[PDB]
Amino acid sequence: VLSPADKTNVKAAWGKVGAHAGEYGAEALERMFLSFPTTKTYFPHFDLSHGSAQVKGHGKKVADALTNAVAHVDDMPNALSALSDLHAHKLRVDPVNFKLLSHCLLVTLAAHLPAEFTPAVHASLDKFLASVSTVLTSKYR
Amino acid sequence: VLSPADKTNVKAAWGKVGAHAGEYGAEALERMFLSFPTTKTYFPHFDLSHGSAQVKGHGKKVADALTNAVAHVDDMPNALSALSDLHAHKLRVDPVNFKLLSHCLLVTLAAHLPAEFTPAVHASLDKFLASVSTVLTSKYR
Amino acid sequence: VHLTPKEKSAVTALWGKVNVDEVGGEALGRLLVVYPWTQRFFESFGDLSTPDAVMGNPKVKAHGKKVLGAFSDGLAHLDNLKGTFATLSELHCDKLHVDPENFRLLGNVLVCVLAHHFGKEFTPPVQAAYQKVVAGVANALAHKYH
Amino acid sequence: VHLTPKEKSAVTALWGKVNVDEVGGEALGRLLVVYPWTQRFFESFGDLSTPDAVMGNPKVKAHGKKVLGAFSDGLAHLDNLKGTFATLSELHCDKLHVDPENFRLLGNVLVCVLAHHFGKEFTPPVQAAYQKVVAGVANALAHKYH
Ligand code: HEM
Ligand code: HEM
Ligand code: HEM
Ligand code: HEM
Repeated sequence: VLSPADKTNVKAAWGKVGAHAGEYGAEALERMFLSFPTTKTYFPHFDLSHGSAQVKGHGKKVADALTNAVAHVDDMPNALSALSDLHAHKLRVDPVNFKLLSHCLLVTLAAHLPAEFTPAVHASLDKFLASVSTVLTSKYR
Repeated sequence: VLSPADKTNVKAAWGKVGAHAGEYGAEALERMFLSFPTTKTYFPHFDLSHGSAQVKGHGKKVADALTNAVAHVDDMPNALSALSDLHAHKLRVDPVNFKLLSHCLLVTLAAHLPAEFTPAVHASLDKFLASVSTVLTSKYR
Repeated sequence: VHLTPKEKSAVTALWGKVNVDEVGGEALGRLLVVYPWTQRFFESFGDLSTPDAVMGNPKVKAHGKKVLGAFSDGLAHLDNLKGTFATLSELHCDKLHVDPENFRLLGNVLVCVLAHHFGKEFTPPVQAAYQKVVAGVANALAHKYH
Repeated sequence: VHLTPKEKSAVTALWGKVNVDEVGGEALGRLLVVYPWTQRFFESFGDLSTPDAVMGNPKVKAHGKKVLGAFSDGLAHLDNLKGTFATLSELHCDKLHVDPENFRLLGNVLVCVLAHHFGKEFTPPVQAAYQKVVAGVANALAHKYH
């Protein structure tokens, strides 16, 4: 469960993403596919070598889907219900993979936004990613 | 996050828990302490002996804290602030221990209320305890 | 691992009373219900869109009972669990790629079914003994991961 | 543990640039902040009350070095990791009962710390290789739980 300070950090740091949204989401996914190859089995219909325009694209999609949640933070079950329906009923994504992407995002963020990736911020982003992780892997229709 | 059905289930399974809240909370604690000995270190001051009055009485406290959680299933972070402070701020309890007690609570309920312990309700209680576990291990201040 | 001689007798007296036709199936069925993502590994199985469908699904019953079979061999080989499940491990780990946290989940769901069948007979010390067994099996199935 | 030769060169190159003086501290430090329950294990350390507190503590920072050397230890000869950490396994598992999930968390916060210090130099291929390493180290630390 997020504190007020946590929502504050998440919107202040994620807000530094901006135009780079697409790039970061893309990179985070790339990091997951290379670091944790089993996660590629959720993406058979994807071209997955470096520079796939598709991974780049469904990189902006996560990043923006993520953009979704930072402002509707107080109610993601609502804002993300389509995304839950997708991840929890269709694909049945094992929660472990959410922790992997989450970790990969923290890495992408720590590599690109150093002045921003403070320990307190790090803590808040992990919770945030954990909480959107719970939303997307639960069937609550 | 819980569904409508899940919500009514925690209510309808826990409705059958009599004034046996004491017995069951106690039995869950006893099951945790014997099955997972490391849990004992969170209670060095307690008498953890077979038949421990102190444990039976703590069973009661756990079971009534759970009661209150049922009572505000939609406002847990609100209703549970004091205990978060206790478990997350003071005690610093490793979340794995909540998985262990949750499991033992499930076994206990399975053992005593088999009629209520359907697959669908088991599913719901598990989500319910994880959610109270998340509330109890999160710093939300 | 090492159960005590006491624990060993008690698990080897409770087990002799298991319904080797329902428990397995009840455990797996519960796994697919309580942790729905496990449904992804059973595509060839059939209808699993409701709890009711799952438990009465004949494939779930049948495979579930193969599972109990595997736990049975486990209880008979508490000494080297690592080798007894060496083939099952490569199967789940290198061919199946099942995340090992899921082995722990099945193990615990199996304990829940035991509590459910045996009620008060599934005492806390009997459970403690069974937790050591399920942990052991889990760590054997995840052995080809380390 | 099986890094490719190019992965091995890549991690060795990068480790060579690590500040074996601070990053250990930043690794341990972030662990205490991001998973605040791990502070239970360090009460003899002092003021872990605030992020700035933990972060800026000669205690957390002294200890970190130990941590880094254990990793460098591991980095050196990556074909017997079980051996090098055997004492630390006993220590953490047997002595301090640290839940092994915690080991993975620290390895991952280390990856975070490395990405922090190297930015664009911490490429996806290089991370992928450090993930093999921290995974290797974690599984060794938790082996006495086996
Ligand atoms: C925070 C985590 C995630 C977020 C925010 C997220 C967000 C999204 C979004 C916005 C889509 C849209 C796809 C579409 O529009 O069709 C999507 C699809 C998808 N996700 Fe994720 N997703 C997340 C995690 C994951 C994880 C961990 C996996 C598995 C490793 C996964 C596998 C997939 C797959 C297979 C699709 C369908 C792609 C398609 O058919 O377009 N997702 N997600
Ligand atoms: C759902 C999980 C839990 C609930 C609902 C719960 C509920 C409670 C309640 C009602 C108290 C009363 C404190 C007081 O006397 O004012 C308490 C205290 C405590 N809990 Fe928990 N507890 C839970 C889980 C755990 C776990 C998993 C651990 C450790 C393994 C733990 C360790 C403690 C300790 C050490 C205390 C101090 C009790 C005292 O000094 O009175 N708790 N809890
Ligand atoms: C203690 C834990 C477990 C035991 C003892 C066990 C045992 C078995 C056994 C005996 C088989 C038969 C393989 C064959 O037909 O040759 C099997 C296969 C299989 N297991 Fe499990 N298993 C466990 C955990 C899991 C978990 C947690 C999952 C998924 C979440 C899983 C997914 C599968 C699948 C998909 C198959 C093959 C099914 C098929 O043939 O279509 N297993 N396992
Ligand atoms: C994950 C990789 C880890 C490595 C490489 C590592 C390494 C070390 C080393 C070298 C020591 C020195 C102990 C001695 O020489 O007596 C130590 C001690 C210790 N570790 Fe870790 N450790 C790890 C994980 C953890 C985790 C996750 C925790 C707790 C959350 C932990 C808690 C402790 C404690 C409490 C001590 C003793 C502190 C003292 O001397 O007072 N360790 N570890």
